[PDB]
Formats: sequence, structure tokens, C-alpha cells
Amino acid sequence: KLLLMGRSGSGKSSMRSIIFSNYSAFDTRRLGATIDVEHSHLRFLGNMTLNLWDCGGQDVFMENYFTKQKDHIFVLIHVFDVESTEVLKDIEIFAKALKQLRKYKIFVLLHKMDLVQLDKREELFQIMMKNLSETSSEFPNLIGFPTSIWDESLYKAWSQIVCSLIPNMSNHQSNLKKFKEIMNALEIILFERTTFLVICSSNLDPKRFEKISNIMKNFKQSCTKLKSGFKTLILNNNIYVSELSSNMVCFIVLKDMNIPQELVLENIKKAKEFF
Amino acid sequence: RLKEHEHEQKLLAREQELRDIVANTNDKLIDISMINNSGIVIQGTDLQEALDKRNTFTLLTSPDSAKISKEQLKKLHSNILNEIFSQSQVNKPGPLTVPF
Amino acid sequence: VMLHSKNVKGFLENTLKPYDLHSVDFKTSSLQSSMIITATNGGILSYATSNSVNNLKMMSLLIKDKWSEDENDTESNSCYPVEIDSFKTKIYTYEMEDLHTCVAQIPNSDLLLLFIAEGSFPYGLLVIKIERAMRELTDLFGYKLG
Amino acid sequence: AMVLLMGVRRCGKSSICKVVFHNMQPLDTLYLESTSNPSLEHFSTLIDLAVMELPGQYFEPSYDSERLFKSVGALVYVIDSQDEYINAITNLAMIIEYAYKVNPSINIEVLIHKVDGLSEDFKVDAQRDIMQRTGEELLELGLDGVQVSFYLTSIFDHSIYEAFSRIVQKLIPELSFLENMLDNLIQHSKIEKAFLFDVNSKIYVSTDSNPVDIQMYEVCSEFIDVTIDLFDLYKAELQNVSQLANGVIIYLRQMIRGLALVAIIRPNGTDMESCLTVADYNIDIFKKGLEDIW
Amino acid sequence: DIKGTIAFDTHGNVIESTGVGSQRIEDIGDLSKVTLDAEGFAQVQGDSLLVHLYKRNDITLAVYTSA
Ligand SMILES: Nc1nc2c(ncn2[C@@H]2O[C@H](COP(=O)(O)OP(=O)(O)NP(=O)(O)O)[C@@H](O)[C@H]2O)c(=O)[nH]1
Ligand SMILES: Nc1nc2c(ncn2[C@@H]2O[C@H](COP(=O)(O)OP(=O)(O)NP(=O)(O)O)[C@@H](O)[C@H]2O)c(=O)[nH]1
Ligand SMILES: [Mg+2]
Ligand SMILES: [Mg+2]
Repeated sequence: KLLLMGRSGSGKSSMRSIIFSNYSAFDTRRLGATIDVEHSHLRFLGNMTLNLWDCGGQDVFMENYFTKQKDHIFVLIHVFDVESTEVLKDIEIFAKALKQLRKYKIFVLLHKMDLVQLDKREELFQIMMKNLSETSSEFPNLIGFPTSIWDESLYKAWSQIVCSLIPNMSNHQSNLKKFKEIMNALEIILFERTTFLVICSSNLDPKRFEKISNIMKNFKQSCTKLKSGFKTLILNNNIYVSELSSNMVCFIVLKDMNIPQELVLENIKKAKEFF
Repeated sequence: RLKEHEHEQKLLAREQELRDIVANTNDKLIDISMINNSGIVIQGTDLQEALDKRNTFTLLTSPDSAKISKEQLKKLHSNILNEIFSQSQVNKPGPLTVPF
Repeated sequence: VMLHSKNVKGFLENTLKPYDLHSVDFKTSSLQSSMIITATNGGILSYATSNSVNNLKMMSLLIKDKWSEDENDTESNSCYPVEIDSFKTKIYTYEMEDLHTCVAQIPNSDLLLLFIAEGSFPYGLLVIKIERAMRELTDLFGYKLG
Repeated sequence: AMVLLMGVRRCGKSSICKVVFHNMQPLDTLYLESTSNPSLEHFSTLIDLAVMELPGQYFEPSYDSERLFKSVGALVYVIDSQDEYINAITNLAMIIEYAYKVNPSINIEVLIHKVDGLSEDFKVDAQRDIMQRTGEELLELGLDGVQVSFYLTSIFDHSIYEAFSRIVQKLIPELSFLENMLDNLIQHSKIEKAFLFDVNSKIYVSTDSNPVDIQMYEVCSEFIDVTIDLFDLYKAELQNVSQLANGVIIYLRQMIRGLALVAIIRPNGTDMESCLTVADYNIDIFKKGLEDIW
Repeated sequence: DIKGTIAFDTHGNVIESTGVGSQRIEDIGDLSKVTLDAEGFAQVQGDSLLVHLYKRNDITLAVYTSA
């Protein structure tokens, strides 16, 4: 289903714990090292349930995967610890996964990006990708992101990942635009309810959706202290977030800050049924 | 000294002056109970309000009694009321419900 | 369906217009304010005026309270029954502070149309004003809150 | 007014300064380097405070300090846990001797610091028996100044924020009125707890009578952070409401001088709008309250 | 010469009032009780002036002259 792979220490399980199991960036340092493959069955959109093959990272396991379980094993999120002394190793184990994969969607994550200094982050991601894409051609076009636990770009990672397996894009984009129309918004965003990943934009900050994913994850993770789950939040009458469907939450931003609450919430509720 | 007297009375006068502000704000607030039982909103007629602004009339059947004819009254009545009703019609800018 | 805010603010703002009769020397002040509110809560859905937004939202809750109290009782005056296209409703005439108010339920719906005016503005006149305005809210008849 | 923030060299003076005032990510304070010359972070809000770090090197009562202490509202000495604090206490008693000598009315607050990692039991264990050795070195020095104020604080937590709140609150003159005035706001409206926060600082100027369970302070602080984080994203008064499944409401409204009222509302069953409209009405008069104290 | 008008419904409140009408609203009390002929008209005088009544469709127009 979903292959979570990469050498030891690269925080595969750390990611799994954050975006899925709702660990925070801090608590994940607790996690014991993945022994063989830890499977995780969790649903997205209700309609599709996902199986997360959180593979082992240690070389013992790694070299085993391409041996007595190669057929068994064969999307692949392959992650990369930036600091690795043995870079060309990790490149070549990626190559090892690749050939067996022709036996049978590829995503590369430069994880732990929070460690390398801000200036040589751009340059360092560039050179690494220049390589991996060339290696990947044996696929023609490779898409992969810089990824850290300590920033929001982890969410933007999996957003562009999960939506790659969502068929609703044709239906939903049509069904969301048609909500933007009536509401006279600046934009509406659709997120999944539990994971908080971006599903769809309607129509001037570029890092909106990744950040919102983060801020909202943290309000919701914070809400536990009051002992109840998040439903709605209304800001300045400008910004509206509502729980909507059983497997959807919407971030609306209105153009006028005085269209009465009960109206927006009423229109939210009528639209709520559809999707 | 005497300066200390004067200033000490003041500080205490300012102190009570603050107690006033507190008490006024405290007085001014509203409860949800007050909302439920409040008799601010009551049924009203114009008869009532003029009667609280704070036998009388004798009838005449004689034909000679009227200074405006029955036909004059009829025309004024129909005129006033129709002007009111016509002036009372008001149009929606568009459909109040939308599809989707 | 879902409600067109712009058109509702429009209608409500058109209802603010006063009367300038010259059958006689009769003329009214403009309607002070005018809202369509929820029948369930007494929360503003749309308003027009000739923080105050709160003062209104508040008044709404007070009026809705008395309306539902009156509306749900055993038994006869400051309440006009009205028939519109076989849809039936009640117009109520209240005094609140110094104001002349006038609330009628939009038939079959969870929406009350409520007018607020000056003391100078007579009740019997507002009754007409609201009834005649009501007759143009055909789009909303039977709107149950989502 | 102003406050003296002193301690045993390299113990978390500049640390809590940067994290309280600049919302610094604390591991960036790990790489902070020794300020050897007295530095002061001003703080405005309701009172116009001024926090002055002193480098420290025992007490050494200098020539200037006689007026400086006579010019101090309150004194916050920070004792680093996880180091021999007996030297800190030996020194501390000498400082409070000078303060009390010069200005007898000084409020003395002591921060038991770097307590985050240690177990709750290890903390209780430390506190009950540090208080003892603190009053010990003072019993030897004349009478006992009733300045008993031990605030167990961790920079990596909400502990400092709560402490500093209780510290600054202790200085505010109009406080007694704020509490009772704010108190019966939350009595008329359906509010279990309300705090006046400095939005930037995250410390609180006033709360109500009912118990400040730190879980709740935490919710309100985190709420502020959320509303600001979201608001800052989109710019093309300042208020924020959120409702949870159980019906409870978190409310925030901008108020005079960088403050912001943040409150938790019980539904008790009623409509949200009714609760929100009554709230807004009361909070409007409340805003008129603290507008008419300045 | 007309000195004022009141025009009221049968609930008690008023539809319009000009001249003395707006002042002497109290009259609707006694006025609404007046015995009308089969045509719906009446002439009454009670206070140094003469009121004329007409009632069409539950709406009475009262107009005012003098003695
Ligand atoms: N600074 C930083 N540390 C990270 C990040 N991701 C993970 N780590 C740290 O690195 C460790 C990686 O642990 P884990 O998630 O088990 O990695 P893994 O890829 O599952 N290894 P294995 O499969 O061998 O068990 C965690 O303890 C965590 O503290 C990141 O983005 N930034
Ligand atoms: N665990 C923990 N570490 C802390 C805490 N406060 C500070 N530290 C760490 O301990 C060091 C000392 O803190 P710092 O504020 O720099 O000390 P200082 O009192 O300013 N030194 P100086 O007297 O030279 O001005 C810092 O590098 C910081 O990382 C705390 O509450 N908990
Ligand atoms: Mg692991
Ligand atoms: Mg320092």
C-alpha cells in the first residue's frame, strides 16, 4: 500500500507518529527503533483506508527486504537523513528499492532539514535532487520535498503525497468552487478532519496551507486539555473554520467582516450535507 | 507634614472614586435570566399609549349634520388607503435562495 | 437551498423606506432598523439600519422571547392573524422602550421578519408595512434552519 | 515601577528574559552568552514596568545600590536547581538584608528554576526542604521578612509565565478592583474563568476568585497563540471564538493597552449566540470599566 | 374646511393621523364604539368640534370640522 522506507534514524516512524498518530514534534523522540515492518491501518476521507508499511531502518532488515521478502514487499515514501556520513550508501539503497520496484508513485523526503544551516539548505537540496532524479530515470520525473519535524513543511509534504492517491479531485474541486461562489469568500480550503492535511484550494501567502495544517493540528492537540474536541473557530468574522462532513473540515475566509455569524454558520450547515 | 495630610486624604478620595467606577460597572451588567423574564417588550396599541399620555361623544342622525358629503368621505378614504398600500409594496433585489 | 445575503440585505434595506403621503399631510420617519432573525434562537441572520450590531442582536433575542411566549399560550388583541396565498401567519405589535416594534413569522419557516421604528411611527401602519413586505418574501416561505 | 532580576552567574536570567518577552524557542537560549553589564528589558502593558538583569559575581553592596534598591518595587532572585544552591541561599539572605535595610516594603520573589526535567516528586522533595534552608540563613539575620514567594519555574514550560503573572499582579495597584470587577462579569455571564493577558508577553494581569488550575491557563495561552498565528497569515477589533463538541466556548477580545480578555464559557444548555451576545454586552461595559480606570 | 384626520383599524391602533388627529388619538376609544348606519357613516360632536366617520373594510376614517 504505502511503503515507508529509508535507513535507520531518518525518522520514518517519527513522521508516522506525527501526521497520523498525532504525536507532536517533541514526543516522537521517545519512539523505539522500527523492528521489521510496523503496519498501520488508518482511514482517510472515509472512502479509502490506508496501510502504512513503516519498514525497518537498520541494515540487517534493509538487506533482508531485497532477499526473502522482495516479492512480498513489491506508493513509496523514501526518506533521507541529511547528516548521514554514508550518503552514497543511502542513494544506492534507494537504487536497490528501485529495480525490485519495476517488478512492482515515488516520493523522496530530505528529512531532518532543520539541522543544516538556513543558507546552505537551498543549495544542498538542489544537488541531492539533481542526483536522485538522474538515478530515478531507470521515474522520468521525480518529486520530493525538504522535510522537518520542527516545521510545517512536513504537512505540505504528505499533502502533496496523500492527494496523489485521491480520486475525488475531479468531484471535490467542482463541489468546493461552488461553495466559494455562494459564500463570496476570498478562498476556501478543504482539509481532512483528523490528519489535517490539505485536500483542496478554491482560489497572498504561499505557505498558507502547510502552516494552517500545523496551527490547527496544535489547537486540536491543545483542545485535549479542556477534555473536548474541536468543532468551530470564528476569527474577526473574517476567518471561519468548521467541522462540516464526518471526514472534512473547511477553512473559509470571507471578504466582508460583518456578514452575521448565524448566516455564515447556517450556509456552512446547508452546504455541509453535500460532498 | 500638612502636605502629607492633604495628599493622604486625596489618595483615599481617589481610592473611593475607584470603588464608584467598580460599583457602576457592576450595576450595569446583564444576566440571561433578566433576558427571559424582562417585561421590556410588551404588547402595545396606539389607543393604549394615548390613554397613558393622560359619554364623550354625541351622535347626530340628521342629514343636515354633515359638513363633508358621504361621497367626499368615500373618496378621501379610498385615496388615503390606496396611497398607503401602493406605497407599501417593496421588491426583492434578486432570488433570496440560490442553487447548490 | 442556501440564502443570498446580498438580496436579503437589499429587501430589508428597501423596507426601511418611510411614507410620504399627500392624500393628507401625513409623513413618517424612516424605519429605524429591520432584521430577519432565527425563530429558534433569536439570532440575527440579516440586518439593515437607517457596538450597535450588538444592541440589535440583543433586542432580537428579547423580542423573539416575548414572541414565543405569546405565540405559545392558551388564549387576544395586539396580534393580527394574516393569510397570504393560503400560507398563514401572525403579526405582533410590541412596545419596547421608546420604540414601536412589529414582528411577524415568515410562514412555515424558522425565520421571523421584525421591524423596529420610532415612537412617532404608528402601529396600524407598521402592520400594513410588514404585511405588504412579507408578501414579497415568497422565496423564504418554509425555510427550516439547516 | 521596576523589578530587580538577579542570581548566581549562568542560572537563567537572560534566558527567561528572552523567552517571556520575545517568545524565543528556548534551545536558542542554550546558546546565549554571558551578559556581564547590567541589562534591562522594559515592559509596558497596564503598569509600565522595567525588568533589570544584574550580572552577579558575594553581595558586594556598591555605592550606587543604596538608591537603586530604594527605587525598586520588587526583587526576583533566580536560584538554579541542579547546582549547589546553598551558595545561592547564602548570597540571597545577604541581598534581602540590604533590600529590607534600605526599602522595608520590597516584595521578594524567588524563582526555583530549571525544574522541567525533574520528576514531580523530585520537585516537591526539593521545594519543601529548600524553603527550610532559605528561612534558616534568614533566622540568623535578625527578624523574618514575610516575603515567602517560591515559584517553581521551567523556561521550557508555562511555569515562568504563570509565575511572572503572579509576580506582576502582586505589584498592580488597581488589582483588587480588577479581580472583583472581572469576578462578577464572569458571574453574570456564563464564564467559569477569565484572564486579562498581555498578548505579546503571555503573562496575565488579572483573573477571578475561582481556582486557576494551570491546565486552564495553558488552554487560554495556547488559544491566544492560535488566534494570532492565524490572523497574521491573512492580511489583504481583534476577537476570536471557538466551540468544542461538549459546547464549551473559548472567547478572546482586544482590550485597552495591548491587553486582551480571554475566557472559558459554559453553555449550560443555552444557544451559543445568546451566550455570545450577553457576553459581548457585559464585556463592552467591562471594556468601559478598564477604559475608565486609566 | 378640515381640521384633521385619524384613520385607524379595528384593533385599536392607528394607520394615519393629521392635524388634531395626531393629538387627540384617545378619541378612537369612544369613536370606534359609535353606532354606524348601514352605509358605514356617522356624524358625532363631543368636544367643540364635529367628527365624521366612514368605515370601509374594517378601516375607519375619522375627519374633523368645527361646531
Ligand atoms: N531534528 C530532527 N530530529 C528528527 C526528525 N525526525 C526524526 N528525528 C529524530 O530522529 C529519531 C528517528 O527515530 P525513528 O522515527 O524511529 O526513525 P526510523 O527511520 O524509524 N529508524 P528505524 O527504522 O531504524 O527504526 C527520533 O528519535 C527523533 O527524535 C526531524 O525532522 N528533525
Ligand atoms: N533546563 C533549563 N535550562 C535553563 C533554564 N533557564 C536557562 N537555562 C539554560 O542555562 C543557561 C544559563 O541561563 P542564562 O539565562 O544564560 O544565565 P544568566 O543568568 O543570564 N548568566 P549571566 O549572569 O552571565 O547573565 C542557558 O544557556 C540556558 O540554556 C531553565 O529554566 N531550564
Ligand atoms: Mg522507529
Ligand atoms: Mg546572561
